[PDB]
Order: sequence, then C-alpha cells, then structure tokens
Amino acid sequence: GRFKPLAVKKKYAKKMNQNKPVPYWIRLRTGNRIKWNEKRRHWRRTKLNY
Amino acid sequence: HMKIKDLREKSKDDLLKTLTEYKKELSQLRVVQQTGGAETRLGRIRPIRKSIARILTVLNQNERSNLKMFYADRKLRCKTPKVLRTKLTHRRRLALKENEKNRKTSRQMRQAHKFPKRVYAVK
Amino acid sequence: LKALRPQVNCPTVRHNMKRRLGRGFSPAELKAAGLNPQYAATIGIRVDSRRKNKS
Amino acid sequence: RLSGMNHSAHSWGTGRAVARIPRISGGGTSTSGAGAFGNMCRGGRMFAPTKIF
Amino acid sequence: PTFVTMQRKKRVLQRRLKVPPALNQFTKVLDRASRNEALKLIKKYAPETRKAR
Amino acid sequence: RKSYTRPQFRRPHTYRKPAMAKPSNRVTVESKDIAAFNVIRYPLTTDKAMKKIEENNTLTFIVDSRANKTEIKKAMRKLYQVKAVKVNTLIRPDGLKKAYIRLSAAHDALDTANKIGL
Amino acid sequence: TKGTTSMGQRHGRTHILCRRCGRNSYHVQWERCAACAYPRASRRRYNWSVKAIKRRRTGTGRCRYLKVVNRRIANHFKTPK
Amino acid sequence: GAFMYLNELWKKKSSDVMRFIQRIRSWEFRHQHTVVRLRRPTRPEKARMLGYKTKQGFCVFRVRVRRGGRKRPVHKGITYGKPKTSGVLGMKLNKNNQAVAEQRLGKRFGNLRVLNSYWVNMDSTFKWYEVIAVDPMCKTIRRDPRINWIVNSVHKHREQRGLTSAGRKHRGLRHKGHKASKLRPSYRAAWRRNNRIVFLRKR
Amino acid sequence: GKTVLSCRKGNGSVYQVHGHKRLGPAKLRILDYAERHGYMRGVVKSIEHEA
RNA sequence: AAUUACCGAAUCUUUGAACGCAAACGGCGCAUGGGAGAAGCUCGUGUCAUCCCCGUGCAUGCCAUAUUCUCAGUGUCGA
RNA sequence: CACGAGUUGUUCGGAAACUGAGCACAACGUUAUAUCGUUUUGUUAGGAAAGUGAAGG
RNA sequence: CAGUGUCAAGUGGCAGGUAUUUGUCUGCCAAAGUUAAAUACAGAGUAGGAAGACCGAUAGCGAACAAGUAGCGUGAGCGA
RNA sequence: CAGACCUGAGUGUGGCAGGACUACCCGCCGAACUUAAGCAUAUUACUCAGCGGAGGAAAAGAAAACAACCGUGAUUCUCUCAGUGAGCGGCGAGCGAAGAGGGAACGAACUCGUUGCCGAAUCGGGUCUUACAAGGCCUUGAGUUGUGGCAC
Ligand SMILES: [K+]
Ligand SMILES: [K+]
Ligand SMILES: [K+]
Ligand SMILES: [Mg+2]
Ligand SMILES: [Mg+2]
Ligand SMILES: [Mg+2]
Ligand SMILES: [Mg+2]
Ligand SMILES: [Mg+2]
Ligand SMILES: [Mg+2]
Ligand SMILES: [Mg+2]
Ligand SMILES: [Mg+2]
Ligand SMILES: [Mg+2]
Ligand SMILES: [Mg+2]
Ligand SMILES: [Mg+2]
Ligand SMILES: [Mg+2]
Ligand SMILES: [Mg+2]
Ligand SMILES: [Mg+2]
Ligand SMILES: [Mg+2]
Ligand SMILES: [Mg+2]
Ligand SMILES: [Mg+2]
Ligand SMILES: [Mg+2]
Ligand SMILES: [Mg+2]
Ligand SMILES: [Mg+2]
Ligand SMILES: [Mg+2]
Ligand SMILES: [Mg+2]
Ligand SMILES: [Mg+2]
Ligand SMILES: [Mg+2]
Ligand SMILES: [Mg+2]
Ligand SMILES: [Mg+2]
Ligand SMILES: [Mg+2]
Ligand SMILES: [Mg+2]
Ligand code: NA
Ligand code: NA
Ligand SMILES: [Zn+2]
Repeated sequence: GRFKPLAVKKKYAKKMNQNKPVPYWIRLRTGNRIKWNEKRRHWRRTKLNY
Repeated sequence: HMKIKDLREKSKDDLLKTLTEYKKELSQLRVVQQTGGAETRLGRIRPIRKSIARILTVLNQNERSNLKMFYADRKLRCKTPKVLRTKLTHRRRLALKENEKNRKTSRQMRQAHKFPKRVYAVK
Repeated sequence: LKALRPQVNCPTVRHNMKRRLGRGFSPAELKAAGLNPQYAATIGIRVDSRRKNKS
Repeated sequence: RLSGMNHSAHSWGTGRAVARIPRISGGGTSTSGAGAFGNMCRGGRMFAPTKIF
Repeated sequence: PTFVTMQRKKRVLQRRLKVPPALNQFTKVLDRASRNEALKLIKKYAPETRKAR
Repeated sequence: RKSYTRPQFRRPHTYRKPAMAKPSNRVTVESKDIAAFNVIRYPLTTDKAMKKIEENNTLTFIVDSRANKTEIKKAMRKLYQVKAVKVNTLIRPDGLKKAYIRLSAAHDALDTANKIGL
Repeated sequence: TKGTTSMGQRHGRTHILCRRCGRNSYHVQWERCAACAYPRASRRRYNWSVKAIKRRRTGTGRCRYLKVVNRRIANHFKTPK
Repeated sequence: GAFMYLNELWKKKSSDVMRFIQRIRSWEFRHQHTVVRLRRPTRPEKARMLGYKTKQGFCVFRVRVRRGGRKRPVHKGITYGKPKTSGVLGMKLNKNNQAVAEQRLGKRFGNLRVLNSYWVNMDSTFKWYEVIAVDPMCKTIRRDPRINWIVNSVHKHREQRGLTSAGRKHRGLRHKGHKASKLRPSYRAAWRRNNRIVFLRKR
Repeated sequence: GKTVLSCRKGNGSVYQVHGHKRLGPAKLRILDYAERHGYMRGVVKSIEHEA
C-alpha cells in the first residue's frame, strides 16, 4: 500500500541496489572464483517481509 | 596535490582558504562524472580527495596540541574536557596509583629501618 | 637458595625412630644461640614460634 | 566430544514406510529429513569415539 | 510529612509508657540559676583553640 | 508559628543557583564556507530533467537526504548566485533525494546550466 | 475447514523488526522482542541452547573498538616523547 | 574506659530499661523504609570493633528483613517427582538473614563496598541490621593504608560471593580440622578433589 | 483434572464488571462540619438511569 | 610511491547499557553559544522580526562537598 | 532476461496536538533472585514530586 | 548449616569421633581484617610460538569455497 | 526577639553503578530419565536446567590445629593412606573420608578493636616552594558520640 515508515523504505532501497549481476571484468582478475551473483532475488520466489 | 611539508608551514587562515579551493574543485569533477568525461579528467578525483584529508589532518592536529598546552596550567587542568585526557582503560583509571599504594604506617616504616634485608654468603 | 631449617622427630609410635627437617627454629633455641629472632629472619634463618622444646 | 551429534534429530516412528533411524528436523534444505546420530549415517557419529586417556 | 509526624508521636509514646528509674533520672534536671553559673564557670575555663595552641 | 490554609503540606520554595556553561567537549575544526558543498551533490541530465530546463526554467539536483527545502534555497544562492522561487523535493526509490528548483524570472535556467557545464 | 481454506484467513502480522537486534521478532502487541528481550536492559541468554549463544557472542560482528584497545594493551600504551 | 561500660551494658538485653529502649526503637523503625541512611551508628562500640571509623568515606545503613521460614515457590503448592521432594512449607533457606540483608544493600547501591554488619533490633515480623560501607573513590580511603586494600577490584561485590563474616558463618568456615574436612577450601573444591578420575601416564 | 469454572472466575480476566456506560459510584455527602452541626440545602437537577 | 610491514598523532554517520521526552514518527522540547537571512530600518553597505540550520548541557540512584548556599519541623533549648 | 528511466503538496493522509477498551516508566512493596505486584470507582507514592502572572526598582 | 523459642561464663572457655554425672591430663584461645608461590582453565579471549605412529573432500569442526551463508518457520529456533 | 543543636529537604560543583564476556572459580536454587531385574527410603546427585558475582586465576590461609609420640606446627597441591578387617546403607543395590610418611612451593608474615600512657599531635580544602609533595603557611570546614602516636 501507500504507507510505510521511512526506515522500512530505506531497507527496501538497499535491497533494490544489491539485486544486480556481476560485472564482466571481475571474471578476468587473477585467481578469480566468481561467476554469478548467487544471491539474486526475485519478488515471486522469496519474500523479504519488511 | 599538496606536499605535507608545505602544509605544516602555512597558518590557520591560509589552510582554511586552501580547503575551500579544493572543495570547490571536487564539486566540479562530480558534474563530469554524471555527463561524459575524459579518462584523464576522472583520474584527478582521487588526488583531490586525499589532498583534502591532509589539510584537515594538519588543522586538527594543531588544534588539539594547542588546547592541551592551554589546559596544562594547574589552575585549569581540573576543568580539562574529557576528550583531552588520557584514555588508558576503564579499570586502569580507577585503580590505585603507585603513590597511593605503598603507603605505610609509622610503625611499619620504623620496623623496615631497624631490620633491613641483608646480603650474605655461606662458605 | 634454601633457608636453614631445624631437625625434628616424627610423631606417633610408627615413625618414632625417624628424623627430618622442621618448619623453623624456636625462640628458645635462638636465645640459647644468642640471636634476636627478627634479626635472624634477615640472614636466612627460618623462625617458628609455635614449637615447644620439651626435651 | 561433540562431533556428529550437533543436531536436534528425532525418530519418526513406525507407520511411515521408512526406517526407524533418527532424522534431522526442520525444512527448506537438502538435509531436512536425512538420517543422523549413527555410525552408518552420513554426517553421523563414529563408533566408539577415540579418547585421550 | 512523615518525619514530623513520627517525631511528635515518639514524644507522646515516651510520655505514655512506664519509665524505669535508670532512664527516668535524666528527666529531673538542675535549676536554671545553678545551670547558668556552672556554664559561666565552664566558659571561663574553656580549652584553647587551634590558633592559640 | 506559621499559618497554613491548605489541608496538605507542599514543598517550600527555595533559592536555586543556575547551572554554569562548561568548556565545549568537541574540539574538531569546522569551516562555515564548506557547508554548502555538502547540501548540493550534483545535477541530473535525464530526458525529463532536460525538458524542464527549457520549458519551466527549472533545474534538477541530487541533494543530501537529510536537508530541508529552506536550506536548499540558501545553498543555491551561495553556490550559483541565483534566486529560487520554489523548491519541490522527493526521495527516490533507490534512497537518494531529488529536488526540482525553479529559478526566478530574472535569471535564465539555460544560461545557468551552461555555466555549470550541462 | 482447517488446512488449505484456513490459510487464507491469516491477516496482519504478529512480529516486526526489532530496533536493537534487527531480527523480525518484535511482538507488536506486547512491545517486546522474542530474541533479545528488548526493551529490557539485559539480553536473552540460556544455557540450554549453546548453539544460539555462539551465534550472538562477541567476535561475530565487527569489534571496531576492541581491535584498537587490544593493540594499545599489547604495546603497553606507547606514547611519543 | 567507656568501652567496658558500654559493652557490659549491651549484655543485659533482657533487663527492664533495655527492653523499654528497644521497644521504643522498634516502634520507630517499624514506620520507616526498608533501607535507611544513618549519620552515626546506633552501636558505636560494635561498629568500631567491626571496622568502622569516624572518617570521611565511611557510611552506615539500616536494613530490614522479614522473619520466618522459606516457602517453596511452586504453582498452587503442587510438586512432582518422588515423595521425598514434596514439602512446601517446612523447608529452610541455606543462608542466614544477616547475609540476605547485606546482599540486598549491596545490590541496591553499586558504588559502595560492603565491609560488615551487626544486629540492632528485632520484633515479631522484622529484624534490623546495620551495614557498614565505604566509598572507594574518596581520597581519605585511597590514602589510608589500613583500608585502601578494599579499593582493589578483586573485592567488588564481595558480599554476593559470601566473603563477609556472615557468609563465612553459613559456609561453615568457623571450624577447622576434623569438623571441616569436607568443606575446605569449599564444598565444590573438595568434591572435585575427591571425585575426579586420575590417569597417570605410566600406570 | 483441570480447574473448575468457579475457581477460574477468581482470576478476573474476562469475568469482570462491564462498567464503561456506568456513571460512577453512588454515595451520600461527606460527613463534614456543616453536616455535624447544622444543615446543608441542595437542589435536585436530574434523575437518570444507569446500565 | 594508489608499494608493503609496523605504530605513538588523528578522523570516526544512525543506534545500542542509551541516559532531555517519545517511537512501525529519520519526530518534539528547555537553557546557553553561534550561523545564514531577497522582509522592514539605515547610509551596493551595515542591522534584523517571524521562519530555518549547527555545537554543548538537561535520566535515576548513591558518595563527597558549598570559603561555608537556600530552607522545614505543636523535635530539644535559649533569649 | 538486459540496459536506461519514472513517484514534485502552506490546504490531500500522518505527526506536530484529543480521548477509549487498555499498557506500565517513576514511586513503594515483595522475592535467595525483579525478568514480580500495584498503577482511572478522579487518578501514583508514609506522600516535602507546582520553578513563574504580576511585580519592585 | 537454616528458621523459631530460650539464652551464658570470666585464664574461665573450646576440642580430645557412644549418651549422663563426678574427678584428673593434653592441646589451643571463637564470635573483626589483609596477604605472593606451588593448583584449575572439562564448548573463554588477546599477542606470539612448537608439534603429532591423527583425518585426507559422504572423512576431519555444520563450514578446505562471498558458512552460521543460501533456504525454512508468526516465533523460540532449524540449517545445507 | 534573635540564634543554636538534632532530624530531614532543594539546587550548584566533583565523582561512581546498570551493559558485555562467563572455559576455569565463588554464593544460592535445584530435577527426572536411570540402577535396585517391580517400587516408595536409597542411587543418578549435594549433578543438568535457573538466579547472582569477580580475576588472571579464584577460593583458602597464620591455630578455640593434630595427636597421645623421643612428639609435630599458616594455607594450597601431588603420590600414598584407601575401594579401606574405618564407617554409612529396604546393612540391599550401592556409597565412602582423615591424622601420620616421601615431595612441590616458601626472604611469609602482618593490621584493627580492647587494656595502659598521651589527647587533634588527625582528615579534607585553599595558597607557596618547578610540586593537586607523606613539605611549609592559613582555614570551623569534618572531627572529642574520638582521628592519630607509643608498648603489648
Ligand atoms: K522526637
Ligand atoms: K562494590
Ligand atoms: K521549631
Ligand atoms: Mg509490509
Ligand atoms: Mg563427521
Ligand atoms: Mg512531498
Ligand atoms: Mg519468607
Ligand atoms: Mg521433585
Ligand atoms: Mg540475597
Ligand atoms: Mg587435604
Ligand atoms: Mg473494573
Ligand atoms: Mg533516548
Ligand atoms: Mg527482472
Ligand atoms: Mg533498473
Ligand atoms: Mg484498580
Ligand atoms: Mg484509560
Ligand atoms: Mg497517571
Ligand atoms: Mg581473604
Ligand atoms: Mg563430494
Ligand atoms: Mg564436510
Ligand atoms: Mg544416562
Ligand atoms: Mg527399576
Ligand atoms: Mg529393567
Ligand atoms: Mg517402572
Ligand atoms: Mg547427594
Ligand atoms: Mg548450570
Ligand atoms: Mg584472593
Ligand atoms: Mg592395599
Ligand atoms: Mg553421595
Ligand atoms: Mg589504645
Ligand atoms: Mg584508635
Ligand atoms: Na506438594
Ligand atoms: Na464509565
Ligand atoms: Zn530484538
């Protein structure tokens, strides 16, 4: 709905910014081990409930 | 880019003037970040930010040292702000000092003088 | 490294015939030898004021 | 002394067509309902654990 | 206030109860003129102060 | 003795010495001229922002999220020497604060935009 | 009936976020936290769950100040001339 | 000196004058709070023999406790298990009221150090003790060689660990030799010493 | 067994008085000096029903 | 030196025992010291009402103290 | 799925600023233990909880 | 040892492992206080070190990896 | 009349307590499963769970102690005493120590109260000696309802 505390709104904002793929140049570093974000979230799979 | 040796030579009024100039320069570089900017221009952001840190370090280090000397006089050291006092540890601040310890009664003091510990050998 | 100690007899009828080292010298023994107990405590002699010297 | 026993496992009992070995509680993971507390179970306690005395 | 009430009730109770002679002897005191003379003599022979000492 | 006219006793009124002002417990050096740079961060150059410059004499900025409209008006005067007649603010879904600043008719938003470097 | 139909009758929420510990364990009606007992001054700690104690103890976070004071102690509170 | 007369007088608590004085004092104490601060001790001789001195940094409090036996706090007086553990009213606390009073004062006032206490009065419902405390931040205390030992942090809340005279009394440390072998240095220490299994290397 | 209803009512809970609509306790005047020595005269203003 | 290692000088957002008052509110006070001020006043200056921003102090309890602070009591005296 | 964007208030809703069924900080009491009890039938607490209208020079 | 009742003596008192009364004998002097070392660290921590007839990725800590993480539960908790 | 003492308040100034950790250690509170081939005393156990409190260790500690000898001599710990011809126990299941002896450690001992002789010689606060001196000077401020000194 329309209502939410500002503190709640900021928590949702941070989760929106974290929901991104890994930059491509990360895979070219020496000794890299990362391929995908592995913490991607979708609104229909898992709920944050805050 | 400012050398630390030159900064310590400047006065407080001169330092504040330089701080404003570098702050203004950094703001103009943030505009370049939003639009398109040359790679050479964007490489100057980090040296500017570090120069600002050096100026603030010199100002704050001078200010603390002056106030410590100002409150060093016996008439004002009882009202020294708590941030300028030595930190140590909470328990160490409340512990007995070396002078408060080792206090002796008069009888104990005279006994120590009458029978001091000796150095001896056996053949 | 170790202070001087006296010689005592073990109690009970089972250890009557044995000898060992006691805690410290008695004030009567120190007086017989000609020593102040407080002074003797500073030159490496142990002092015990409880022992009785019954013989 | 704690290895292999750090779970809140319980037996399901008879009436379900499964063995009577204790099983991990909870849900949502691949280890939910798996066997526990046994020298024959994966992740379980060994038989006669070694001692220092 | 409570302390006012209690310090009055204590005097009332002390008057009401029965007082043994050892305590009662302190109620009967010396005459005013003799008390004044004794206090005058004591003040005449008062001890020295810190500055005087 | 004193005379009381109320059926219960209340605390009497006594002299009270006012508290003294202690030396300040914060000794960090702060500058007055630096503050305006913290309020205004950087402008926006999106398509919606560009339409407002030409058609409404309005500028768009990202500002400190804890600043209010009154402070934003003062910072605009101190940084760019322009007068703002109206400020509208919103907090974006990503957590940043955005301000639509309408300039007075005496100034031209397009001219100010060129000086900034848009 | 109990089961699937009754799952649609569940509205509202019993718990929200806690200001002190950050978990979704703050009881709205009773105004107290089921995880850290906020606003009581002390926190919950029970010996029948050592596993829960190890999840919340010192060292599971940042230790911003403890790292600094540990260095000063190891260097005997060194100071310049 | 005057001490002999005061001490001999306080050994006649059953005499008429002493009973009169104690009745007046008990009536007055009954209408006060549970904890009271005093300017001077009621029994100066006893306080001084227990360690009090008339100097800056010492203070005296009077603490009230309720008499009677302990009631076991179970719901509706219902116990479970073996019949041996079914008593609700006939059990007694394993710690004495003097220690209870000292612990109450110590828990209430955390900036002081408790030293000792003594019995002052008693009636049908209540008992009254006087507790001596010191302030460890006072310069007189910190510089006095006879009392400054209590400034050290190892003596913090020593009454909560049963280290006062009453605590020693109910721990049984009034006795030595064959009457205290199983409780020295403590019950738990003796229990560990007698129950741990010993494995020598070459056995 | 379980607790009987008559004993359960002693806890209070959902068995207390419904007093939201009530006007307050009904009582006489306070026995004061005027009532002890002379008399006081009052006027009846309203007559009402209480739930 | 956008190298590393160590450490004495510094910085250290919102909270939390959390302590000015509250709280699914980035909210609201008292005292004091500053800042900015397109009104009005005044000769682009100075000054500034309402509004706005910042620093510091302000929980409860207990101990000590007042160049000897201000008080209360049909408590005990005294003039 | 990827990249780039979008939420504008003196008057709209909330708070600032009401009271209700109710809650429980202080205070007091109790408990070996406060993490217990009382706290709107005009109303806390053996209970000294009011800090400024005018003044007056 | 604790609660309640009762409640002392005066160089006499306490202890001498079967209760009482009466004589000796031996040891010691309660009801106030401080105090290093030799001892513990059976699911602590800080700064450093040394090892093993141990395990070798279904083993060894739950975790050799962005592991108390992803995920589950209203919650206490559970947990790859 | 003013005033004084006693008992309580308000405010200013300088301080301290609440929280965290809790392996070991100190105080309280405190089970049942289990064994007895059943079970209630007993056992598990003066244990788990619960409530408090410190440290680098804690606690204990300078004889109202052992003994019954040709006597030993604060505390703590180790082997042994000893699974005991001790003792407790539906005398069943079971439970269960101390003195002595060989050792580790050890410069290990001191302080009040009381008694006798003194009696503010005491404490705090200002100020001055490079100094919040174990110092001088000044202080009614505290203190004679007793701080401090000298011998036991
Ligand atoms: K009175
Ligand atoms: K304490
Ligand atoms: K009066
Ligand atoms: Mg929601
Ligand atoms: Mg395993
Ligand atoms: Mg808006
Ligand atoms: Mg009771
Ligand atoms: Mg039971
Ligand atoms: Mg207690
Ligand atoms: Mg032993
Ligand atoms: Mg009702
Ligand atoms: Mg607050
Ligand atoms: Mg998508
Ligand atoms: Mg996007
Ligand atoms: Mg009621
Ligand atoms: Mg109401
Ligand atoms: Mg109210
Ligand atoms: Mg001790
Ligand atoms: Mg595999
Ligand atoms: Mg594995
Ligand atoms: Mg078992
Ligand atoms: Mg059986
Ligand atoms: Mg069987
Ligand atoms: Mg059975
Ligand atoms: Mg037992
Ligand atoms: Mg336990
Ligand atoms: Mg100790
Ligand atoms: Mg044998
Ligand atoms: Mg047993
Ligand atoms: Mg004397
Ligand atoms: Mg004396
Ligand atoms: Na029962
Ligand atoms: Na009503
Ligand atoms: Zn919480």
